[PDB]
Amino acid sequence: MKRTFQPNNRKRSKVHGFRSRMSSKNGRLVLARRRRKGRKVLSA
Amino acid sequence: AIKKYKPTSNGRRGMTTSDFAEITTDKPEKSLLAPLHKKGGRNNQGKLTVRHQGGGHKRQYRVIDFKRDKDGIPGRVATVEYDPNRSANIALINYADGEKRYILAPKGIQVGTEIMSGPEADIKVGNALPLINIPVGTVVHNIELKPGKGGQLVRSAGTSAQVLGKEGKYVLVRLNSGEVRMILSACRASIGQVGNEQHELINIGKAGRSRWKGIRPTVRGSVMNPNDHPHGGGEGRAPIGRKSPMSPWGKPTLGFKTRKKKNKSDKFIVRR
Amino acid sequence: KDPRDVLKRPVITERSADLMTEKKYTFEVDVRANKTEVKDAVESIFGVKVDKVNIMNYKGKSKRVGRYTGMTSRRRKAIVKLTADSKEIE
RNA sequence: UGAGUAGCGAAAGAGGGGUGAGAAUCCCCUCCACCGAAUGCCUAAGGUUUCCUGAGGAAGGCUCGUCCGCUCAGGGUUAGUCGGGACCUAAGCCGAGGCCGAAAGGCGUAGGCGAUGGACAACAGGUUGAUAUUCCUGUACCACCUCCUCACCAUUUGAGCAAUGGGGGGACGCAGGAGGAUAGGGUAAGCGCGGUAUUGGAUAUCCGCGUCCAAGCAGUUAGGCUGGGAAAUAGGCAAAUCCGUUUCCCAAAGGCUGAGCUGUGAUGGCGAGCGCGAAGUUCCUGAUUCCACACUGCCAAGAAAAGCCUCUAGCGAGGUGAGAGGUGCCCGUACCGCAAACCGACACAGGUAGGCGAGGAGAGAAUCCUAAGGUGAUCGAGAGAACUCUCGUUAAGGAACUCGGCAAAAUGACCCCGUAACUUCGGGAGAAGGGGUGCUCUGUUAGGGUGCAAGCCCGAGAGAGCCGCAGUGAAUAGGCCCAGGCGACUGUUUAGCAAAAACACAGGUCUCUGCGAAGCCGUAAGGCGAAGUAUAGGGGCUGACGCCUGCCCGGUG
RNA sequence: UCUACCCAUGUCCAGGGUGAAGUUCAGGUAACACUGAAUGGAGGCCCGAACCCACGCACGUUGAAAAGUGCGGGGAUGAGGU
Repeated sequence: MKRTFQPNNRKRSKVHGFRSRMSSKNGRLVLARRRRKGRKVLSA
Repeated sequence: AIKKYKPTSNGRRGMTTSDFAEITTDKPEKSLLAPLHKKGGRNNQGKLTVRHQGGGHKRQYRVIDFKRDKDGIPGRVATVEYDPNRSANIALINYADGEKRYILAPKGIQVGTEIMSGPEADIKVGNALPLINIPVGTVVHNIELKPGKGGQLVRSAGTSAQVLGKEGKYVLVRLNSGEVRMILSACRASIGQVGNEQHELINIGKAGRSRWKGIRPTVRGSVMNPNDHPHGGGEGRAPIGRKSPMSPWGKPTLGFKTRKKKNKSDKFIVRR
Repeated sequence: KDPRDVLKRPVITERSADLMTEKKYTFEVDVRANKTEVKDAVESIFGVKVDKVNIMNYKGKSKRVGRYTGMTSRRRKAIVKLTADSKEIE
């Protein structure tokens, strides 16, 4: 009955962390549009 | 050289294995192992490009000299070892100068015999000569196309090639399956028959043994779905109503020749 | 850097009052300050000899007032065990 | 609106005291009950103060609540040795140069990142409300430094030092079985302490409780692992005393490693019990742990590297060794972690990686009841209807019901006896199916283990008796047979309607491919195939095994 | 981060049966076969816990639960589970 979300800080910051998003070009567009939107938590 | 297990379980009903009387020892020599991790049929980008593969018992590569470079030093062999890479069993031979090297063990080789490698070597089983010095009509193995590359052509267990004749820069040798070929005279082959002849007489009984070997199971195309294979679909068990049977990627797979008809190599094959 | 800034304020608890009896003292120090420059700072400015220094840091407690949900300051607390027959502190 | 209805989320409490404005729900006490290879004790992932103390009860609490995992105010996490860093590397990832590509970019060398792995020095007592190999106590250990100390060497026929270079090592699978040791267990003996009761009896082979101590240091050892020496040197990019290899001679020595055990550590601590503190031994049993992947066998043939040792190249005038004195950073450290703090929208009958995991009987972590220990689980009391659900019995009949013996009932343990057709000779087969099982005495049975014994443990059997309707007296541990399809079989699959005759399978057969194989991914560099070479790969079909596999090349390919 | 498959690296599987191949011994033969005892421990072996799966039935179906529980079941040293 293992549910759909097991928490893991390491995998979370590895696959959605700020360095991980900045490493790619497309991730940079994600950062830019989120910052234009003005989100408080801007990256995971 | 083959023993049959008496059927105790139901898995071992038809179940023969090769005993290792030819094999003389168990521990491999330390300095010549090489690390080797199974790729599992995955490309450099990770996609699966070869089906039915991956997931065997872990193995360690043993670097073996196909080149036969070192010339004139009298080499002795004191072992015969089983290599879990290719069907043939391979033998470590140690040189007079003090360096040890690994060689495919040929048929009828034994411990303690001598091995020569020069272009002046007498032709006895296990020796190495360039093809210009090989006399005609001699069974030979471990042949290569480009000189200095190292033997490529006849390496599997119990496999052989006999020299049909020299005529100049090129030598005619008949490979396995008989399709004779016309090759350089400066390449170095190794004399004899490869020394695990009975290897086809293995009878895998268990599917688990092939799983140990590292063979993923193979599904028929007729039991596929329509999209993922040209054969799949159709209720019941249907015969392949697609004229000639074709591969999973649309190429017909029953007897049409598949080699580049404009290649460079074809002017040497055509002796036949 | 300047030793007169590396330890911010002492802390006065029942635990602290217990430890001054047996000559260990409690201090809140700078976040970047580690085990050793607090030690060199304290004998440089106190004329005292200190044997062992223990360090531990507290993260801020979550604390609520009104409707805002702010975070108090991250703190680093230092324990200094003076040697025998060393001088006392105010 | 339903409607004051359904529900109030698996469970044994009850009684007396106390608080309070209010008490089934809070606290104290006495009994009872539940779990106990867990509902106990540690500790991951994760959560982030939920932890402790003192106040409060609007909301959260499926009721109440004086209460708390809620609110408020304070307080709490100490490390040279534990876990991770300044140590190494796998898978994978990034990637100067480069190689490809309309652009973004893709691939990738050197190199680097990357533990789930390898290496790597503290432990047993005490302590508070919260931390404890972190604080206190005593004994240690590891690395590095020198204002110092003693001993020795040579300061170029040089003492000493040693490499990002070679070489050894680290360095490895699976299964089984002795053996050796220790956890752990029994209280058997002995010892100590306390007691001898009121219900008939018991100063008596009577009752309850306790009957221990590391790491380090010095020896020793079950053992396992190892031949040793000399000479020479087409090799290990450079060197050789190192390693490798041949020749000559001795064969047990010697070396490596080693669970544990002896003393010491301990004139100390712990210790039943009223701050103090007795005895603190022997015997038996004894591993799922260690020696140790040690041996043996097996084949599917079982990581890298740095720590570490060695060799020269090289450095070299001051070092080596022992003391004495010093230095030793960062991050984590609370609490929960089979749960009301994690994941399931909830204080949810679910899931949640590892270590320990007792006794009685028992082969056992099964089963039932208990120990250490924890809990009574958050709505109640009170009638004992219909009906629903979970259970227990039912006379007589026994599958008539029913699509179908679905369900339910019955067998079940151990030891003897016996056991068919077929069979691929393995099987079938626990076939079927019988019989015995309790207690007492003969008996501290033959006999065996343990020890010199004394004693302790195990117990094949028989022979006399005694009871019950019933003796594996409860709990828990095959129903069976005869045929026939289908599929050889173990296996896998439609998470969340279908586990099957479906798929896989070993075997068979056809076909392609001579190695910059073919085939596949990608435009392409790159790959996989494969560090492989027709006894090997790829594809199609059929599916153990036995006997076979006929005719037609007109059409399509 | 579910799940399918794969890559590297760890870990788990209480207990009881069965008894292969070899090995030794006794005969056997000129020798070879062969025959009988002991030994030995192999199995995608058997029975059965933890663990995993999900075959049957009942309940549940504005559920304790957006797929479970209870009573039974299958695998349980391997093509194993994690």
